[PDB]
Amino acid sequence: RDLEASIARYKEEYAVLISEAQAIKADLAAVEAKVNRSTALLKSLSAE
Amino acid sequence: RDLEASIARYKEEYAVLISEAQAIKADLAAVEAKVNRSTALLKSLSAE
Amino acid sequence: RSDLLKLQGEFQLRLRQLEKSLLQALNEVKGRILDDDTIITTLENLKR
Amino acid sequence: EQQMHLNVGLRKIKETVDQVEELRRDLRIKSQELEVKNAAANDKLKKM
Amino acid sequence: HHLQQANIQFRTDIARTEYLSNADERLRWQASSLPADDLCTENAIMLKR
Repeated sequence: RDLEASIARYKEEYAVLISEAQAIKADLAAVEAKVNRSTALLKSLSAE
Repeated sequence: RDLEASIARYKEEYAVLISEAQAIKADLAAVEAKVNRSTALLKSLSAE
Repeated sequence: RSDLLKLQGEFQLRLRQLEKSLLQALNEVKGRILDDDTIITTLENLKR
Repeated sequence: EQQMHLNVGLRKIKETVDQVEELRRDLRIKSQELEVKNAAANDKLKKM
Repeated sequence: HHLQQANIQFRTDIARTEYLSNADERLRWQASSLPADDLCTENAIMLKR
């Protein structure tokens, strides 16, 4: 029961964590897409 | 190795899942807060 | 010949508005361009 | 008046080139955060 | 020629019609049945300025 009590809390915490990591993955995806679009905009604005 | 291969994919999938469940929890939190604020607005608009 | 002169007159007219509008977009935006995705979309559409 | 717009238009483009440089740096930083969070979460699932 | 002998700087590339009117105004002038001629364009500038 002491281990089931250790495990319960730790696993809840790690689920909160992997979800936090997944949320950051979406943030990185938004960042990398913004880099490519702005770089293409800069290349498209090179002539101007 | 066949079990480590079964486990790897399944656990990656469950991490994508618990993160999806956590994301929905934020959606439910946004929904329940919107219910309380709109209900308070309706109560505040009862006289009008 | 008559249709082309009308077409070329409109085409040169449109390019002048396009360079004017694109200049206005950079001259009326506050902060940074990347902050507002609307400005980025407008520049791409004007460039396109 | 024309020289005023050109100077503003040029400076917005130059600022934009700077923004993506730090955003790429931010993109690398966010990647490092994912590596740290993912590694920390996996070891926790192992302790589980 | 006189400006050259006086060292007064002026460009010799742009035509007088282009320097005294914009393309937008010339487009409308054509719609008003103004002949597509440089002297006619010069007259239109005079009729405006």
